[PDB]
This record gives sequence, C-alpha cells and structure tokens, in this order.
Amino acid sequence: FKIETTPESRYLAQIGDSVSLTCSTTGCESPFFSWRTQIDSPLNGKVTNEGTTSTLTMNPVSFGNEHSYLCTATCESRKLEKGIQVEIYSFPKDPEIHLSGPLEAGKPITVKCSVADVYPFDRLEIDLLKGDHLMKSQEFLEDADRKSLETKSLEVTFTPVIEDIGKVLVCRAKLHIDEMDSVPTVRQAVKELQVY
Repeated sequence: FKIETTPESRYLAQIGDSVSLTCSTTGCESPFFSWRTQIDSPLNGKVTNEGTTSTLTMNPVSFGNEHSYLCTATCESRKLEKGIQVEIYSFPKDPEIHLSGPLEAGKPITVKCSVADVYPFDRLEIDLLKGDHLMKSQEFLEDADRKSLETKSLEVTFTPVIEDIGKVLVCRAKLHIDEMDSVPTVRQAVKELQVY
C-alpha cells in the first residue's frame, strides 16, 4: 500500500493558469481521498475522485492556491499522507523603456525601465544595458507586505554622446524562481539610440 502524486513534491504555477494535482494509490481496492492545506483554509480548487485517483484542480490559479496541499488516502484502517508544495508567480509582460525626452548628445536624459504585474517582486532583477555595458541593476529586497501584482521600475540618468549612436538600450528583467522548464525567467525590451 503506497501513495503517489504528480507532480512529485512541488509545482510552479503561473497565476491565471489551470493546474491539476493528482494523487494515486496502489494496493487498495476502494480508497477514500481527502485534500487540505497545511494551515487549513479553503482549497480554492475542485476535487474529482475517480477510482484510485483523486484530482485537485485549481482554475484559475491565484494567491489562494499558494499553499502546500496535502493528499490523504484512507484504505479501511490505514492512512497515508503526501504533500505537494504549490508556488505561484506572475511575469505576464515584457518591460517598457521610457525616455524622458529626445536624445541629444551632451544633454543628460532619464531612462526608466518598468515591468508590470510581477510576483514575487523580491525575486525580480532589472538590468539596464547600453550595448553590452551594464549601466544599472535594480533589486527589490525580500519584504513585500501582501500578495499583489506590482509594477516596479528602474531609473537611471546619463548623458548621451555621439558614440552612443547606433547602440541599443536593452532592459532585461529576470525573475529568480525555480523555473518549470519552458517557463520564462527572462524577458527583455530593446531600444535603438538615435542621438542628435
């Protein structure tokens, strides 16, 4: 008598997706499945017991699904428990580069790169590069307040020069999470410098 789950022990889900957590048993004819969170709050998911397989489906995924779900299988007098830690994240769109004005050699200008609806932002890194030279890297220290989609930004000032003409301003946003293979961790925007 044993219990299995898929994923094995952790699932990285992007907010807005439909995710299914399955729980199976072997060695039991008619098991009784039961799900719950560590702290005991609404599952915010739909359970579907079929034979020896129970499926918890969260759709759409939200901040309410950010828990460690515990599947419990009872077979007559014996119980088995196995959890699956669900982590969520929001990284829907590319960054935006905003120039405070027109590019004029000798005249300082302010660049501002921003990324919208991001979670968790304490794992976000924004890099602004002129060509392949790093002008500035911005972090947002580990301390949110609550679960909310935010729009954070990087701001830097610099004086363009005749040599910057033709070079590209590249803003790279990196979300340092435990990636789900094909799941994006880096998004970027480019802007060609047209100095006058």
